[PDB]
Amino acid sequence: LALSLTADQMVSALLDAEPPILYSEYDPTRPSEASMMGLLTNLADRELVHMINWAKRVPGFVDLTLHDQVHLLECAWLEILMIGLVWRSMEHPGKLLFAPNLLLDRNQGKCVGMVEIFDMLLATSSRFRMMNLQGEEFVCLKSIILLNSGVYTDHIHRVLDKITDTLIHLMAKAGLTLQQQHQRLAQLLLILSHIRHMSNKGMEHLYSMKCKNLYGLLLEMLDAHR
Amino acid sequence: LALSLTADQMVSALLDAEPPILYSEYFSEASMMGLLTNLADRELVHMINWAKRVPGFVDLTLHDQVHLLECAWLEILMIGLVWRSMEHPGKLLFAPNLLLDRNQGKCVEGMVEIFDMLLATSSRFRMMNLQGEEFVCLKSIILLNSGVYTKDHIHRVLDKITDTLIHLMAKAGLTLQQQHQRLAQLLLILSHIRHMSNKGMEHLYSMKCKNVPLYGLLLEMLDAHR
Amino acid sequence: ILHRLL
Amino acid sequence: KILHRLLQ
Repeated sequence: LALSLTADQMVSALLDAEPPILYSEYDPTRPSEASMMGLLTNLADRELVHMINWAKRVPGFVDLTLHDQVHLLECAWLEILMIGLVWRSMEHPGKLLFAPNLLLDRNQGKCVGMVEIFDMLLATSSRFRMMNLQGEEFVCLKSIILLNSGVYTDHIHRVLDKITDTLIHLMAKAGLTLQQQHQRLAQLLLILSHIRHMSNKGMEHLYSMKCKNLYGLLLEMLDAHR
Repeated sequence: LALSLTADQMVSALLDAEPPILYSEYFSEASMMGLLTNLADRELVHMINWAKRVPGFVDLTLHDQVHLLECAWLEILMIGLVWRSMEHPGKLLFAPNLLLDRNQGKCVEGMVEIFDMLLATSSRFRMMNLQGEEFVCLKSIILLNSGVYTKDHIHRVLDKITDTLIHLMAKAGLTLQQQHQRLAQLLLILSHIRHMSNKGMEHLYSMKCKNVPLYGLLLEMLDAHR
Repeated sequence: ILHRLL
Repeated sequence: KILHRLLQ
């Protein structure tokens, strides 16, 4: 099924899969660490629901057993929320756009030791901005994350191979020489190693936010990582 | 300087820079930990020397050198461990006189999960038929890439190594589609290696909190990841 | 829960 | 520091 898709068709299915951007309950009258984290965890919890329904529509995903689907999402969930975050923030140098009504710079991250995760996210957004990452490439990278993060932890590999073919096809179409397609391909996939690093750090930061007073799904996804 | 090299000379400079394989001293929890930390402390001294010989690395400033090595050191020990274990499926070859199986990993708590992930990586390298020439290219990529986001020169040198990898894959007959597919598979494994290094760093810091003693090079490198 | 929603 | 000295 997913294996018989062409590059354009893979791109159409992924762009059409994209989840909505959500609003936070940010009250800019209302001044806190508890409330700021409350606003972010409320948002992430609503985003987890749309992610689950987005994952279902990624070519190849529903061919997995329930168990495996559960597993890949347990590994990938914070990485996917993070690259989605970094992508919407691309055009706000110096800021993270948690939602259209919640744009924070790094000083507002002091409110919570979250400032170290903020800066990491800022520098990834900058990286994306330098490379002028495209919407089409972004949706490929996000699908590579879901599929790759928990794979080591076959059909999955065939599908990952197709998404690589699609990335290269986006880059030939964008006028890039053979040598440049492969370099861009490396740089894009090298960023995913940084994304995995920020997700391990953010997990540790989340765990210790709970272990010194979260929701259902979010707490569940957090506990998956022990 | 690095950038004037051909793909063939990049490979030879990297192969020749390789550290030697070290021997363990000739199992309870603390005796095992003692063997591995002593070994890891010695391998760190040769890694710093291998680093100086990686082309482009000597061109960096001293504090940038330090930053890269402090971000990357455990990923680099891990991928060398993984490479030596390739031909002993089932087992981890820490030194030629220290080949351990899965079951011996239980003599240390929290180690069994890290053991399993290392075994899965080596298993993955084994089934991709990873060659020594690709391996040296990946190891260099991890050194330049892991801390680069926390510069144009570093990116230029990574671009050089990617070209070297593709050049290796074209020499081996693979098609253009297989070349980019293979390049993708190799870099995505770096993201698992970053994940292992993060479970490994936490594990080491809590080992430090009990009491195997940690001194010298190894302690300093661990403290560098606050 | 994840199990459920999926 | 140690690291400084080995890098030179």
